[PDB]
Amino acid sequence: ADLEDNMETLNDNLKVIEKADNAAQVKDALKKMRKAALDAKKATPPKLEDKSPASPEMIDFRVGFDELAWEIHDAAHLAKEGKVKEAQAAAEQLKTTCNACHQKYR
Amino acid sequence: ADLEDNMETLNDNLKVIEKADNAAQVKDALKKMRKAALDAKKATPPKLEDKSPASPEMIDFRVGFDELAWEIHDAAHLAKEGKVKEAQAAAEQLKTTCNACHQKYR
Amino acid sequence: ADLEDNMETLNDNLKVIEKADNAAQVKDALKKMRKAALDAKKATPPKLEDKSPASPEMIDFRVGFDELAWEIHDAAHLAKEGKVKEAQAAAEQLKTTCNACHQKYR
Ligand code: HEC
Ligand code: HEC
Ligand code: HEC
Ligand SMILES: [Ca+2]
Ligand SMILES: [Ca+2]
Ligand SMILES: [Ca+2]
Ligand SMILES: [Ca+2]
Ligand SMILES: [Cl-]
Ligand SMILES: [Cl-]
Ligand SMILES: [Cl-]
Ligand SMILES: [Cl-]
Ligand SMILES: [Mn+2]
Repeated sequence: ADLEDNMETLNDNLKVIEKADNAAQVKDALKKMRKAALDAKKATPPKLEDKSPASPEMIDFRVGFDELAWEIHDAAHLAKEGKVKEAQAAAEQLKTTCNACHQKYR
Repeated sequence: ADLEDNMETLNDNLKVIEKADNAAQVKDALKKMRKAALDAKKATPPKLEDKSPASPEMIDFRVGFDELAWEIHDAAHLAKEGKVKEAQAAAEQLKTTCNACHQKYR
Repeated sequence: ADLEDNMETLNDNLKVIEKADNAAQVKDALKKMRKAALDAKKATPPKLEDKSPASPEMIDFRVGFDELAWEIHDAAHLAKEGKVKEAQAAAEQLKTTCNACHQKYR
Protein backbone atom coordinates (compact mmCIF):
# COMPACT_ATOMS: atom_id res chain seq x y z
CA ALA A 1 0.00 0.00 0.00
CA ASP A 2 0.84 3.68 -0.14
CA LEU A 3 3.26 5.36 2.27
CA GLU A 4 0.53 7.33 4.04
CA ASP A 5 -1.52 4.15 4.49
CA ASN A 6 1.44 2.35 6.10
CA MET A 7 1.93 5.33 8.40
CA GLU A 8 -1.70 5.19 9.48
CA THR A 9 -1.16 1.48 10.27
CA LEU A 10 1.90 2.41 12.35
CA ASN A 11 0.09 5.23 14.15
CA ASP A 12 -3.19 3.42 14.85
CA ASN A 13 -1.61 0.23 16.23
CA LEU A 14 0.87 2.17 18.37
CA LYS A 15 -2.15 3.61 20.22
CA VAL A 16 -3.71 0.15 20.48
CA ILE A 17 -0.54 -0.93 22.26
CA GLU A 18 -0.82 2.05 24.63
CA LYS A 19 -4.36 1.02 25.66
CA ALA A 20 -3.96 -2.74 25.28
CA ASP A 21 -5.41 -5.39 27.62
CA ASN A 22 -3.36 -8.52 27.15
CA ALA A 23 -0.37 -9.81 25.23
CA ALA A 24 -2.48 -10.92 22.26
CA GLN A 25 -3.61 -7.36 21.50
CA VAL A 26 -0.02 -6.09 21.72
CA LYS A 27 1.42 -8.92 19.65
CA ASP A 28 -1.26 -8.57 16.96
CA ALA A 29 -0.76 -4.79 16.80
CA LEU A 30 3.04 -5.13 16.64
CA LYS A 31 2.86 -7.66 13.80
CA LYS A 32 0.73 -5.22 11.79
CA MET A 33 3.30 -2.49 12.45
CA ARG A 34 6.15 -4.68 11.21
CA LYS A 35 4.32 -5.45 7.96
CA ALA A 36 3.64 -1.75 7.41
CA ALA A 37 7.24 -0.69 8.10
CA LEU A 38 8.56 -3.19 5.54
CA ASP A 39 5.96 -2.17 2.98
CA ALA A 40 6.99 1.47 3.56
CA LYS A 41 10.51 0.62 2.32
CA LYS A 42 9.08 0.40 -1.22
CA ALA A 43 7.91 4.03 -1.20
CA THR A 44 9.57 7.27 -2.25
CA PRO A 45 8.61 10.03 0.19
CA PRO A 46 7.63 13.41 -1.33
CA LYS A 47 10.63 15.21 0.16
CA LEU A 48 12.98 12.83 -1.70
CA GLU A 49 11.03 12.60 -5.00
CA ASP A 50 13.80 14.44 -6.87
CA LYS A 51 16.70 12.47 -5.40
CA SER A 52 18.23 9.52 -7.21
CA PRO A 53 16.56 6.29 -6.00
CA ALA A 54 19.77 4.99 -4.33
CA SER A 55 20.86 8.38 -2.97
CA PRO A 56 22.24 8.33 0.60
CA GLU A 57 18.99 9.97 1.74
CA MET A 58 16.90 7.24 0.09
CA ILE A 59 19.14 4.56 1.65
CA ASP A 60 18.83 6.35 5.00
CA PHE A 61 15.03 6.36 4.54
CA ARG A 62 14.84 2.65 3.70
CA VAL A 63 17.21 1.45 6.45
CA GLY A 64 15.21 3.53 8.92
CA PHE A 65 12.46 0.95 8.46
CA ASP A 66 14.84 -1.95 9.07
CA GLU A 67 15.78 -0.20 12.30
CA LEU A 68 12.06 0.24 13.08
CA ALA A 69 11.13 -3.34 12.20
CA TRP A 70 13.84 -4.72 14.50
CA GLU A 71 12.72 -2.49 17.39
CA ILE A 72 9.12 -3.59 16.81
CA HIS A 73 10.31 -7.20 16.94
CA ASP A 74 12.11 -6.61 20.24
CA ALA A 75 8.90 -5.28 21.75
CA ALA A 76 6.95 -8.23 20.36
CA HIS A 77 9.38 -10.58 22.13
CA LEU A 78 8.58 -8.96 25.46
CA ALA A 79 4.88 -9.37 24.74
CA LYS A 80 5.21 -13.00 23.69
CA GLU A 81 6.86 -13.98 26.95
CA GLY A 82 4.11 -12.08 28.77
CA LYS A 83 5.95 -8.92 29.85
CA VAL A 84 3.08 -6.77 28.60
CA LYS A 85 4.01 -3.66 30.58
CA GLU A 86 7.61 -3.85 29.31
CA ALA A 87 6.32 -4.44 25.77
CA GLN A 88 4.23 -1.27 26.04
CA ALA A 89 7.21 0.70 27.35
CA ALA A 90 9.39 -0.56 24.49
CA ALA A 91 6.68 0.42 22.00
CA GLU A 92 6.56 3.94 23.44
CA GLN A 93 10.32 4.20 22.82
CA LEU A 94 9.66 3.49 19.11
CA LYS A 95 8.53 7.13 18.90
CA THR A 96 12.19 8.24 18.89
CA THR A 97 12.80 6.28 15.67
CA CYS A 98 9.55 7.60 14.17
CA ASN A 99 10.49 11.16 15.10
CA ALA A 100 14.06 10.82 13.83
CA CYS A 101 12.89 9.92 10.32
CA HIS A 102 10.12 12.56 10.36
CA GLN A 103 12.43 15.45 11.17
CA LYS A 104 14.54 14.50 8.15
CA TYR A 105 12.03 13.45 5.50
CA ARG A 106 8.39 14.24 6.46
CA ALA B 1 9.71 25.18 2.70
CA ASP B 2 7.77 25.86 -0.49
CA LEU B 3 4.09 26.85 -0.40
CA GLU B 4 3.14 23.46 -1.86
CA ASP B 5 4.93 21.48 0.86
CA ASN B 6 3.35 23.68 3.54
CA MET B 7 -0.09 23.02 2.04
CA GLU B 8 0.60 19.27 2.00
CA THR B 9 1.60 19.49 5.67
CA LEU B 10 -1.64 21.35 6.48
CA ASN B 11 -3.89 18.93 4.59
CA ASP B 12 -2.07 15.79 5.78
CA ASN B 13 -2.20 16.70 9.48
CA LEU B 14 -5.81 17.87 9.25
CA LYS B 15 -6.69 14.40 7.99
CA VAL B 16 -4.69 12.88 10.86
CA ILE B 17 -6.70 14.98 13.32
CA GLU B 18 -10.00 13.93 11.72
CA LYS B 19 -9.25 10.23 12.41
CA ALA B 20 -7.29 10.65 15.66
CA ASP B 21 -8.15 8.68 18.80
CA ASN B 22 -6.35 10.60 21.57
CA ALA B 23 -5.56 14.18 22.48
CA ALA B 24 -1.78 13.79 22.21
CA GLN B 25 -1.93 13.13 18.45
CA VAL B 26 -4.35 15.96 17.76
CA LYS B 27 -2.04 18.30 19.69
CA ASP B 28 1.11 17.26 17.82
CA ALA B 29 -0.70 17.40 14.48
CA LEU B 30 -1.99 20.90 15.25
CA LYS B 31 1.53 22.08 16.14
CA LYS B 32 2.83 20.89 12.77
CA MET B 33 -0.08 22.77 11.17
CA ARG B 34 0.84 26.00 12.95
CA LYS B 35 4.46 25.78 11.77
CA ALA B 36 3.37 25.27 8.15
CA ALA B 37 0.82 28.10 8.31
CA LEU B 38 3.50 30.52 9.48
CA ASP B 39 6.01 29.25 6.92
CA ALA B 40 3.40 29.53 4.12
CA LYS B 41 2.95 33.22 5.04
CA LYS B 42 6.41 33.86 3.55
CA ALA B 43 5.41 32.65 0.08
CA THR B 44 4.07 34.48 -2.97
CA PRO B 45 1.30 32.33 -4.49
CA PRO B 46 1.30 31.96 -8.29
CA LYS B 47 -1.97 33.87 -8.75
CA LEU B 48 -0.45 36.99 -7.13
CA GLU B 49 3.01 36.83 -8.74
CA ASP B 50 2.35 39.80 -11.05
CA LYS B 51 0.89 42.07 -8.34
CA SER B 52 2.76 44.39 -6.00
CA PRO B 53 4.32 42.47 -3.07
CA ALA B 54 2.40 44.81 -0.77
CA SER B 55 -0.83 44.72 -2.81
CA PRO B 56 -4.12 44.37 -0.90
CA GLU B 57 -4.26 40.83 -2.25
CA MET B 58 -0.83 39.96 -0.82
CA ILE B 59 -1.72 41.47 2.60
CA ASP B 60 -5.02 39.56 2.49
CA PHE B 61 -3.08 36.37 1.71
CA ARG B 62 -0.65 36.92 4.59
CA VAL B 63 -3.31 37.85 7.16
CA GLY B 64 -5.18 34.66 6.24
CA PHE B 65 -2.30 32.71 7.76
CA ASP B 66 -2.38 34.79 10.95
CA GLU B 67 -6.07 33.92 11.15
CA LEU B 68 -5.38 30.25 10.45
CA ALA B 69 -2.56 30.15 13.05
CA TRP B 70 -4.82 31.61 15.74
CA GLU B 71 -7.68 29.27 14.86
CA ILE B 72 -5.28 26.29 15.04
CA HIS B 73 -4.16 27.56 18.44
CA ASP B 74 -7.77 27.60 19.66
CA ALA B 75 -8.08 23.94 18.66
CA ALA B 76 -4.73 23.14 20.29
CA HIS B 77 -6.03 24.48 23.58
CA LEU B 78 -8.95 22.07 23.43
CA ALA B 79 -6.57 19.20 22.73
CA LYS B 80 -4.35 20.23 25.64
CA GLU B 81 -7.40 19.97 27.95
CA GLY B 82 -7.97 16.44 26.65
CA LYS B 83 -11.22 17.38 24.87
CA VAL B 84 -10.69 15.24 21.78
CA LYS B 85 -14.10 15.68 20.15
CA GLU B 86 -14.22 19.44 20.76
CA ALA B 87 -10.71 19.89 19.34
CA GLN B 88 -11.80 17.74 16.39
CA ALA B 89 -14.85 19.95 15.89
CA ALA B 90 -12.66 23.04 15.94
CA ALA B 91 -10.15 21.51 13.53
CA GLU B 92 -12.96 20.74 11.10
CA GLN B 93 -14.13 24.34 11.22
CA LEU B 94 -10.65 25.30 9.98
CA LYS B 95 -11.78 24.20 6.53
CA THR B 96 -13.82 27.41 6.31
CA THR B 97 -10.56 29.37 6.43
CA CYS B 98 -8.85 26.92 4.05
CA ASN B 99 -11.77 27.22 1.62
CA ALA B 100 -12.06 31.01 1.80
CA CYS B 101 -8.45 31.56 0.77
CA HIS B 102 -8.59 28.91 -1.98
CA GLN B 103 -11.64 30.60 -3.49
CA LYS B 104 -9.54 33.76 -3.92
CA TYR B 105 -5.94 32.67 -4.47
CA ARG B 106 -5.72 28.90 -5.28
CA ALA C 1 -3.92 4.56 -9.75
CA ASP C 2 -5.23 5.40 -6.28
CA LEU C 3 -7.11 8.64 -5.67
CA GLU C 4 -4.19 10.64 -4.20
CA ASP C 5 -1.82 9.67 -7.03
CA ASN C 6 -4.31 10.97 -9.60
CA MET C 7 -4.67 14.15 -7.54
CA GLU C 8 -0.90 14.70 -7.63
CA THR C 9 -1.09 14.22 -11.41
CA LEU C 10 -3.88 16.78 -11.66
CA ASN C 11 -1.97 19.25 -9.49
CA ASP C 12 1.42 18.80 -11.17
CA ASN C 13 -0.02 19.28 -14.65
CA LEU C 14 -2.09 22.32 -13.69
CA LYS C 15 1.20 23.89 -12.55
CA VAL C 16 2.86 22.90 -15.84
CA ILE C 17 -0.02 24.70 -17.59
CA GLU C 18 0.36 27.85 -15.45
CA LYS C 19 3.96 28.16 -16.67
CA ALA C 20 3.84 26.67 -20.17
CA ASP C 21 5.57 28.23 -23.17
CA ASN C 22 4.05 26.29 -26.10
CA ALA C 23 0.66 24.89 -27.08
CA ALA C 24 2.15 21.40 -27.39
CA GLN C 25 3.21 21.47 -23.72
CA VAL C 26 -0.26 22.61 -22.67
CA LYS C 27 -2.02 20.05 -24.89
CA ASP C 28 0.14 17.35 -23.34
CA ALA C 29 -0.57 18.60 -19.80
CA LEU C 30 -4.33 18.74 -20.28
CA LYS C 31 -4.63 15.16 -21.58
CA LYS C 32 -2.68 13.71 -18.62
CA MET C 33 -5.09 15.71 -16.49
CA ARG C 34 -8.03 14.15 -18.34
CA LYS C 35 -6.75 10.60 -17.81
CA ALA C 36 -6.12 11.22 -14.11
CA ALA C 37 -9.59 12.76 -13.72
CA LEU C 38 -11.25 9.76 -15.39
CA ASP C 39 -9.13 7.33 -13.38
CA ALA C 40 -10.03 9.18 -10.15
CA LYS C 41 -13.72 8.70 -11.03
CA LYS C 42 -13.27 4.98 -10.32
CA ALA C 43 -12.28 5.55 -6.67
CA THR C 44 -14.22 5.83 -3.41
CA PRO C 45 -12.85 8.82 -1.46
CA PRO C 46 -12.18 8.16 2.26
CA LYS C 47 -14.88 10.54 3.43
CA LEU C 48 -17.55 8.68 1.38
CA GLU C 49 -16.53 5.09 2.22
CA ASP C 50 -19.44 5.41 4.67
CA LYS C 51 -22.09 6.01 1.97
CA SER C 52 -23.70 3.57 -0.46
CA PRO C 53 -21.80 3.15 -3.77
CA ALA C 54 -24.44 5.07 -5.80
CA SER C 55 -25.48 7.40 -2.97
CA PRO C 56 -26.23 11.00 -4.02
CA GLU C 57 -22.80 11.89 -2.58
CA MET C 58 -20.99 9.23 -4.62
CA ILE C 59 -22.81 10.41 -7.78
CA ASP C 60 -21.93 14.03 -7.01
CA PHE C 61 -18.27 12.98 -6.65
CA ARG C 62 -18.09 10.96 -9.88
CA VAL C 63 -19.94 13.58 -11.95
CA GLY C 64 -17.52 16.17 -10.60
CA PHE C 65 -14.87 14.46 -12.70
CA ASP C 66 -17.12 14.65 -15.76
CA GLU C 67 -17.45 18.40 -15.21
CA LEU C 68 -13.69 18.52 -14.73
CA ALA C 69 -13.10 16.54 -17.92
CA TRP C 70 -15.36 18.83 -19.96
CA GLU C 71 -13.64 21.98 -18.65
CA ILE C 72 -10.28 20.39 -19.43
CA HIS C 73 -11.68 19.79 -22.93
CA ASP C 74 -12.60 23.47 -23.35
CA ALA C 75 -9.06 24.39 -22.31
CA ALA C 76 -7.54 21.86 -24.75
CA HIS C 77 -9.64 23.36 -27.56
CA LEU C 78 -8.46 26.91 -26.93
CA ALA C 79 -4.94 25.49 -26.85
CA LYS C 80 -5.24 23.50 -30.07
CA GLU C 81 -6.32 26.69 -31.88
CA GLY C 82 -3.44 28.85 -30.66
CA LYS C 83 -5.17 30.97 -28.07
CA VAL C 84 -2.70 29.77 -25.37
CA LYS C 85 -3.36 32.79 -23.14
CA GLU C 86 -7.04 31.81 -23.24
CA ALA C 87 -6.13 28.16 -22.60
CA GLN C 88 -4.19 29.06 -19.45
CA ALA C 89 -7.10 31.34 -18.57
CA ALA C 90 -9.49 28.38 -18.97
CA ALA C 91 -7.17 26.16 -16.93
CA GLU C 92 -7.41 28.77 -14.18
CA GLN C 93 -11.18 28.40 -13.84
CA LEU C 94 -10.70 24.62 -13.46
CA LYS C 95 -9.79 25.59 -9.90
CA THR C 96 -13.39 26.33 -8.90
CA THR C 97 -14.25 22.67 -9.61
CA CYS C 98 -11.18 21.45 -7.68
CA ASN C 99 -12.17 23.70 -4.76
CA ALA C 100 -15.87 22.80 -4.80
CA CYS C 101 -15.26 19.04 -4.57
CA HIS C 102 -12.55 19.44 -1.92
CA GLN C 103 -14.86 21.55 0.21
CA LYS C 104 -17.48 18.76 0.26
CA TYR C 105 -15.44 15.56 0.11
CA ARG C 106 -11.75 16.01 0.97
C1 HEC D 1 11.27 7.01 7.85
C2 HEC D 1 12.23 6.05 7.96
C3 HEC D 1 9.98 6.97 8.72
C4 HEC D 1 9.72 6.23 9.82
C5 HEC D 1 10.65 5.24 10.56
C6 HEC D 1 8.38 6.55 10.28
N1 HEC D 1 7.84 7.47 9.40
FE1 HEC D 1 5.93 8.26 9.62
N2 HEC D 1 6.23 9.31 7.90
C7 HEC D 1 7.38 9.30 7.14
C8 HEC D 1 7.14 10.15 6.00
C9 HEC D 1 8.24 10.39 4.95
C10 HEC D 1 5.88 10.64 6.06
C11 HEC D 1 5.15 11.59 5.05
C12 HEC D 1 4.33 10.76 4.06
C13 HEC D 1 3.52 11.61 3.08
O1 HEC D 1 3.34 11.18 1.91
O2 HEC D 1 3.06 12.72 3.46
C14 HEC D 1 5.28 10.10 7.27
C15 HEC D 1 3.99 10.33 7.73
C16 HEC D 1 3.46 9.86 8.91
C17 HEC D 1 2.09 10.10 9.35
C18 HEC D 1 1.02 10.91 8.56
C19 HEC D 1 0.30 9.94 7.60
C20 HEC D 1 -0.75 10.60 6.74
O3 HEC D 1 -1.86 10.02 6.55
O4 HEC D 1 -0.52 11.72 6.23
C21 HEC D 1 1.94 9.48 10.54
C22 HEC D 1 0.65 9.46 11.39
C23 HEC D 1 3.20 8.83 10.89
N3 HEC D 1 4.10 9.09 9.88
C24 HEC D 1 3.45 8.09 12.04
C25 HEC D 1 4.57 7.31 12.26
C26 HEC D 1 4.81 6.45 13.39
C27 HEC D 1 3.80 6.31 14.56
C28 HEC D 1 6.03 5.87 13.24
C29 HEC D 1 6.73 4.84 14.17
C30 HEC D 1 6.02 3.96 14.88
C31 HEC D 1 6.56 6.34 11.95
N4 HEC D 1 5.65 7.21 11.41
C32 HEC D 1 7.77 6.00 11.38
C33 HEC D 1 8.57 8.65 7.41
C34 HEC D 1 8.78 7.76 8.44
C1 HEC E 1 -4.42 31.40 1.92
C2 HEC E 1 -4.38 32.31 2.91
C3 HEC E 1 -4.54 29.87 2.23
C4 HEC E 1 -4.97 29.21 3.34
C5 HEC E 1 -5.51 29.78 4.66
C6 HEC E 1 -4.89 27.78 3.09
N1 HEC E 1 -4.39 27.61 1.82
FE1 HEC E 1 -4.16 25.82 0.82
N2 HEC E 1 -3.46 26.83 -0.81
C7 HEC E 1 -3.29 28.19 -0.93
C8 HEC E 1 -2.71 28.46 -2.23
C9 HEC E 1 -2.36 29.85 -2.78
C10 HEC E 1 -2.52 27.28 -2.85
C11 HEC E 1 -1.92 27.04 -4.24
C12 HEC E 1 -0.40 26.98 -4.12
C13 HEC E 1 0.03 25.55 -3.99
O1 HEC E 1 0.60 25.20 -2.92
O2 HEC E 1 -0.19 24.77 -4.95
C14 HEC E 1 -2.98 26.24 -1.97
C15 HEC E 1 -2.96 24.90 -2.25
C16 HEC E 1 -3.34 23.86 -1.40
C17 HEC E 1 -3.21 22.44 -1.63
C18 HEC E 1 -2.54 21.79 -2.87
C19 HEC E 1 -1.14 22.44 -2.92
C20 HEC E 1 0.00 21.61 -3.44
O3 HEC E 1 0.27 20.51 -2.88
O4 HEC E 1 0.65 22.10 -4.40
C21 HEC E 1 -3.70 21.79 -0.54
C22 HEC E 1 -3.79 20.27 -0.29
C23 HEC E 1 -4.19 22.78 0.39
N3 HEC E 1 -3.96 24.03 -0.17
C24 HEC E 1 -4.78 22.51 1.60
C25 HEC E 1 -5.08 23.45 2.57
C26 HEC E 1 -5.70 23.21 3.86
C27 HEC E 1 -6.18 21.84 4.40
C28 HEC E 1 -5.86 24.39 4.48
C29 HEC E 1 -6.39 24.69 5.89
C30 HEC E 1 -5.97 23.97 6.93
C31 HEC E 1 -5.29 25.42 3.64
N4 HEC E 1 -4.83 24.82 2.47
C32 HEC E 1 -5.24 26.76 3.96
C33 HEC E 1 -3.64 29.13 0.01
C34 HEC E 1 -4.15 28.86 1.26
C1 HEC F 1 -14.05 15.58 -6.70
C2 HEC F 1 -14.97 15.57 -7.71
C3 HEC F 1 -12.64 16.21 -6.90
C4 HEC F 1 -12.18 17.01 -7.87
C5 HEC F 1 -12.91 17.62 -9.09
C6 HEC F 1 -10.81 17.30 -7.56
N1 HEC F 1 -10.45 16.63 -6.42
FE1 HEC F 1 -8.60 16.72 -5.55
N2 HEC F 1 -9.21 15.46 -4.13
C7 HEC F 1 -10.49 14.96 -4.00
C8 HEC F 1 -10.52 14.17 -2.79
C9 HEC F 1 -11.78 13.44 -2.29
C10 HEC F 1 -9.31 14.19 -2.23
C11 HEC F 1 -8.86 13.50 -0.91
C12 HEC F 1 -8.21 12.14 -1.23
C13 HEC F 1 -7.66 11.51 0.04
O1 HEC F 1 -7.37 10.28 -0.03
O2 HEC F 1 -7.54 12.20 1.10
C14 HEC F 1 -8.46 15.03 -3.05
C15 HEC F 1 -7.13 15.31 -2.81
C16 HEC F 1 -6.35 16.17 -3.55
C17 HEC F 1 -4.94 16.44 -3.33
C18 HEC F 1 -4.07 15.73 -2.24
C19 HEC F 1 -3.92 16.51 -0.94
C20 HEC F 1 -3.05 15.71 0.00
O3 HEC F 1 -3.34 14.49 0.19
O4 HEC F 1 -2.08 16.29 0.57
C21 HEC F 1 -4.55 17.30 -4.26
C22 HEC F 1 -3.14 17.91 -4.46
C23 HEC F 1 -5.70 17.63 -5.09
N3 HEC F 1 -6.78 16.93 -4.62
C24 HEC F 1 -5.69 18.51 -6.14
C25 HEC F 1 -6.72 18.68 -7.04
C26 HEC F 1 -6.71 19.54 -8.20
C27 HEC F 1 -5.51 20.42 -8.63
C28 HEC F 1 -7.93 19.45 -8.77
C29 HEC F 1 -8.49 20.16 -10.05
C30 HEC F 1 -7.73 20.32 -11.19
C31 HEC F 1 -8.70 18.50 -8.00
N4 HEC F 1 -7.95 18.07 -6.94
C32 HEC F 1 -9.98 18.12 -8.30
C33 HEC F 1 -11.56 15.16 -4.85
C34 HEC F 1 -11.54 15.96 -5.97
CA1 LIG G 1 -3.93 9.47 2.39
CA1 LIG H 1 1.51 13.45 1.96
CA1 LIG I 1 -2.25 12.94 1.65
CA1 LIG J 1 -0.70 6.93 -3.31
CL1 LIG K 1 3.70 43.45 4.73
CL1 LIG L 1 2.48 40.58 9.37
CL1 LIG M 1 -0.96 26.38 19.24
CL1 LIG N 1 -8.92 19.76 2.74
MN1 LIG O 1 -2.50 30.26 24.25
